[PDB]
Amino acid sequence: ILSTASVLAFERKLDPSDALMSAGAWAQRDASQEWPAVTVREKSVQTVDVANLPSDADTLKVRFTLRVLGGAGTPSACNDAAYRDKLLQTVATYVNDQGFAELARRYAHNLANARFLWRNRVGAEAVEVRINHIRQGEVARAWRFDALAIGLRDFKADAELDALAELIASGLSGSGHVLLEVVAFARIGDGQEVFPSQELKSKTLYSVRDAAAIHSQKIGNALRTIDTWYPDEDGLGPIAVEPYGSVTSQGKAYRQPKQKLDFYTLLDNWVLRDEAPAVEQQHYVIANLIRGGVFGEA
Amino acid sequence: VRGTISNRLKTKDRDPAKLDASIQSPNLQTVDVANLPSDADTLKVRFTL
Amino acid sequence: MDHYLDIRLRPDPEFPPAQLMSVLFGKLHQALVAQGGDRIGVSFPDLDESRSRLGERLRIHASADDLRALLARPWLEGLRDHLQFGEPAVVPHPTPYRQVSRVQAKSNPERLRRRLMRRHDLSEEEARKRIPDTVARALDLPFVTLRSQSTGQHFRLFIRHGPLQVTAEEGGFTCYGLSKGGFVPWF
Repeated sequence: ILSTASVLAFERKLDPSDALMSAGAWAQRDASQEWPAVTVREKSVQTVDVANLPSDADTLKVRFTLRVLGGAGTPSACNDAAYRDKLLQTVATYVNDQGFAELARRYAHNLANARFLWRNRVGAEAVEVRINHIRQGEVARAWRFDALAIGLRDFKADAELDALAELIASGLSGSGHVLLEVVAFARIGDGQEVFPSQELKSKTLYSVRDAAAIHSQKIGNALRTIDTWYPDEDGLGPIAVEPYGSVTSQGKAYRQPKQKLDFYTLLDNWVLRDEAPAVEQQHYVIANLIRGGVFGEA
Repeated sequence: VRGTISNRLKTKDRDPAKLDASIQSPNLQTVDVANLPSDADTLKVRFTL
Repeated sequence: MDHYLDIRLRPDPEFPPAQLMSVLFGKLHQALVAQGGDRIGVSFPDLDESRSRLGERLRIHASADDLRALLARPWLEGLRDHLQFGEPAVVPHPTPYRQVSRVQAKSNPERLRRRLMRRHDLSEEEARKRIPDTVARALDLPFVTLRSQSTGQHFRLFIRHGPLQVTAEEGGFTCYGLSKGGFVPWF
């Protein structure tokens, strides 16, 4: 009868690292290997942790690595073997009909425009993202983007965005080891406040070794913000690919299960009863398989 | 870490207002995390047998 | 000031409208110190006075050449993915006028204590005697949370909309777009 398996743990493809933030000056972005890190200093108001740049530094270098893994629809844990074979046939049908060429294009956009710079991007005079394909320890292929000319809203075609799209496609399919070093320089201003990720002394900021950083899951949420195929009212742009695709800023779950557009109903219609959804919603379902998670009932 | 709810709902929790009230209270955890340093690309795993 | 330009916040999955209004008001403040003059005024046409929320629209009242200078200035670089602009358009008539003023409060008694110990050479206990803790009055007002570049402090800039009038009176505007006496059309 092919019920859904009681466990489905998918591992996370598109593994980012913690995004270390350093500080320095614009017009020496190319010499940004010995830049002093941004330190989380405690100030007294209550005691808050606050991170700024130094008073002679106007450029925030946020640097992290990204592993695009591959083998998306293959689960890491699955009870029913028949369900696993049917799900793998469905995912292989998707990749053979249309490979990771829309998904990796949108992920390459979210690398190119610095959405991973979350609140450090909103009033930045110039953002510039460098993505280096690191193969055997050196740069096999280097990109250099203007993260403000590439918007956060629209997915525009380019020439180097397409090359990064085929790179993340080959990494996402399984035909190559893709590791990218993503460096982004936010020209905020001299000594302006930077916004690292935040812990749970009313405010604690996340730092690894006396150096501020954004969490890896915040960077990964900013990469997954590709879902435009949801029922779009109100003028909201792309949202993060979540099951019951929800935003906490608005308190509203788009793709509610009362419509047939959440990940679970689309997946159970796609693999069990062969009701293949549209190209857009199946892009979204494969994006939730790349996102990973614990699917399956209890 | 902070998440939304992304697990399957059991057909009593699938109300729209109840789903929005459930995502209005996001769950907060503190996970243990082991990463490589930012200047290290190699993981050494040394045991004896 | 018969021309206006409404700047509506787009909704965003990442940021609330209050924070984007704060960033837009700060960038507007830098653009108005950079441009100079006193003929640039603001309004908040989606104001909710009951909940003290500034809304999701910011209207800029100015001359024609000032708005055509402001629309091509790079103060909106980095903000354009969160806003949408109209055009510089002429205002309707008849339109009521109200004053948009910066209202500050003495919400910290310790700073007044530092001022009186600096101005009358008093002690801590004499200043605390003259200044109790009941003088800390909070405002029931909407606000933007700004940060300064001269100093390094984060301040809440509370904005109050005045009572409606049938005519406007002459006067200038501050470099935050708010009023030092001038009036803006409300519609």
